[PDB]
Amino acid sequence: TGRPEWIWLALGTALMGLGTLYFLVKGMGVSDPDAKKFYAITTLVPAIAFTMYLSMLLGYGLTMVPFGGEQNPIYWARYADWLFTTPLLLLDLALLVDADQGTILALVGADGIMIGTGLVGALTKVYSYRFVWWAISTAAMLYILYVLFFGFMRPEVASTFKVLRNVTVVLWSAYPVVWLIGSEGAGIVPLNIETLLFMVLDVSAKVGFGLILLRSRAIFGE
Amino acid sequence: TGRPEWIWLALGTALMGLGTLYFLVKGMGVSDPDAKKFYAITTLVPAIAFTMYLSMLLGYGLTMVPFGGEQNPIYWARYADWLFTTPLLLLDLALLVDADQGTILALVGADGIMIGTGLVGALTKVYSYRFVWWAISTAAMLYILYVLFFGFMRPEVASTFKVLRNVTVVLWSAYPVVWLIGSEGAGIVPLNIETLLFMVLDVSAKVGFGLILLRSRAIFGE
Amino acid sequence: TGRPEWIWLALGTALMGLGTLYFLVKGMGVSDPDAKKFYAITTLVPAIAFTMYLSMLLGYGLTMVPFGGEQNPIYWARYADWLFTTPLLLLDLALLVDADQGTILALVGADGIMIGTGLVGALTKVYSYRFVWWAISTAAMLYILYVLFFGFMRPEVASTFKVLRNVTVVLWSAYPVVWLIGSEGAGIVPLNIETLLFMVLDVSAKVGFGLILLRSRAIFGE
Ligand SMILES: *C/C=C(C)/C=C/C=C(C)/C=C/C1=C(C)CCCC1(C)C
Ligand SMILES: *C/C=C(C)/C=C/C=C(C)/C=C/C1=C(C)CCCC1(C)C
Ligand SMILES: *C/C=C(C)/C=C/C=C(C)/C=C/C1=C(C)CCCC1(C)C
Repeated sequence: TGRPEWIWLALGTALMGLGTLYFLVKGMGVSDPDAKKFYAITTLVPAIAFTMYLSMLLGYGLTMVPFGGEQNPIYWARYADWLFTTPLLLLDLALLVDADQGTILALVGADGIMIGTGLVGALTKVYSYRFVWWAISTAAMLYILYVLFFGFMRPEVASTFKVLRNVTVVLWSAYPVVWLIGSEGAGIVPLNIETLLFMVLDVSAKVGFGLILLRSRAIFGE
Repeated sequence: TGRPEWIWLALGTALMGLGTLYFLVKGMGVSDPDAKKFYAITTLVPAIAFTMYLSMLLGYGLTMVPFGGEQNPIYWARYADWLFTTPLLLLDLALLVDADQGTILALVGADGIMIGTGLVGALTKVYSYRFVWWAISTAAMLYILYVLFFGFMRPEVASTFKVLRNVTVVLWSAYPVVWLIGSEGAGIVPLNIETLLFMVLDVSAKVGFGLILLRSRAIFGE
Repeated sequence: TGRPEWIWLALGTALMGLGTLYFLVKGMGVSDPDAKKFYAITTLVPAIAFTMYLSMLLGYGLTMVPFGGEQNPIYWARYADWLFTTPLLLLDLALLVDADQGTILALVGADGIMIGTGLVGALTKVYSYRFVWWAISTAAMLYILYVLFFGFMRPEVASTFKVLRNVTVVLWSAYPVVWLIGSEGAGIVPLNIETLLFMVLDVSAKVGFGLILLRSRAIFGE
């Protein structure tokens, strides 16, 4: 298409699509209730991402926001993706270690604030206030990362959790950086590079993460 | 009002309203926890539909979307209705057969994708892409219908489930057809007829379904 | 700022922010699963309110709606706040008395209708219909208040529930009054006074409520 980031949106679409199909196939014939939870969560995540990547590719998930005296292209569909996929990823982690309901609520609530404030930040027309929202969102992320380390271990699941939590902490922490330097923030990195960066992170955090989880038998019970 | 479909919106409003009141009355004095689940779900469904039918009647739930070089009237409030009511109907089915959490998640997740992509399709300005979204939404529906047959039987509930699943499969499958031929899609059937069609389906799938469920003592325990 | 209600938005922001921090601090070192539920719910409520108060302060959460032949300032962010915070407050009450799932569903569903129809009412351009939505929303509120009295007692929790339910019934019942007389409704009270009123109610219903709950050991188990 006419926007140079189209190739990364097309690639993200294809990779989320393939990942979804792969997880769909791998989860066929799974009878264990706990495994069924993990396959459902883990397959949904790339399915959702697939749809939102497609919406970006086709132009539906893009809006123009005026700030700094110009029209800035903002892919709002990312936030629609993240709104559902990030709590689902936390839920995968949380179920893995049999987190109590209270901790799950805290995680999901904090995550909604993170994404919600991120979206407000992304759509805010007063440039300086965009970063206020960024800071609030980042505080919520830090709370999530804090809980992931200090807020939950059954030896069925201990080592897989530890790996998935580390992947999670590393990949998630990059998102606020990318937003801060990209088109939503300071605008030091052009939109095509920012889209490439989010695409690598997204596929890694969704399909990558899923592969690690759905390859470990921490999800199965004999 | 000035739009010929108003009569079907008025009738849908009245029928959802009456259905809600009826279920509200029938659920008074119900003490059994499991029955309370089914009455709550089943009463909420038409209550929600009532509100969205009203919004359509009054014009709030209607927007104009440009595609094919014209302004097309699109009732977006349908998707707001379906977003909550369709997962609730799946939940009624799922609770009936004591589905595990993983299957519930899969159903609700697939359903959100179905409705979500349907809405994107309904609001997409590039005509040809409207049908891409339709296809994705239909794939999600097919997955739901697949799970309803192959993805879950306690003899308390077996025969009522089978009836409700068949009603569900027949009525739900018509929605993508109606959308495809109506004002959101190919535009072969005028909006008034499409509204009539959705109204018959909606009342059948919500009030009709509810009557069957809430008349069978598959929901009660002595 | 240029809008006279800014002081009440600034004060609400500060008070929700401080309340969140206070509950965050009080919940540190809490190990009991049930207490963890109540701290998570109760801390999230003001955190969410904080974000939406901020959005109003900064102007993001304000839109202009034409009705009565003029442009009316409508703070839509209130509904975004209430959408999440009101069900969470009901959930606190419901968990306290070990409500069954069916009653929880009914409460949360009714609450969504209340807020949803409130928002439709707030954004409706035909003046007279604004009050139709108000009435539907108020009916949903009345149903909630009905369930809070007749729809659920374990002596661990009985007396704290009774206090929190009374605070809830008194404060919540004022919201429809304020909306009816304020800028969203009949317009007899200017927006600055209405904002002041909602701010007093909000802080009382969120931070006030939370203090009562999180000070009673009805949430702890030895
Ligand atoms: C698959 C997608 C994932 C795991 C996305 C994660 C996204 C984040 C952790 C985003 C975080 C943000 C902030 C902490 C600051 C504001 C900007 C956001 C929303 C990008
Ligand atoms: C009470 C309302 C019900 C049960 C509505 C069900 C709606 C559907 C099954 C809609 C399905 C659609 C597709 C599968 C294709 C795209 C268009 C939709 C959203 C109408
Ligand atoms: C912390 C915020 C709380 C507890 C807010 C509660 C809000 C209500 C009970 C609002 C009720 C409304 C009606 C019943 C009528 C229509 C207008 C509303 C949404 C203000």
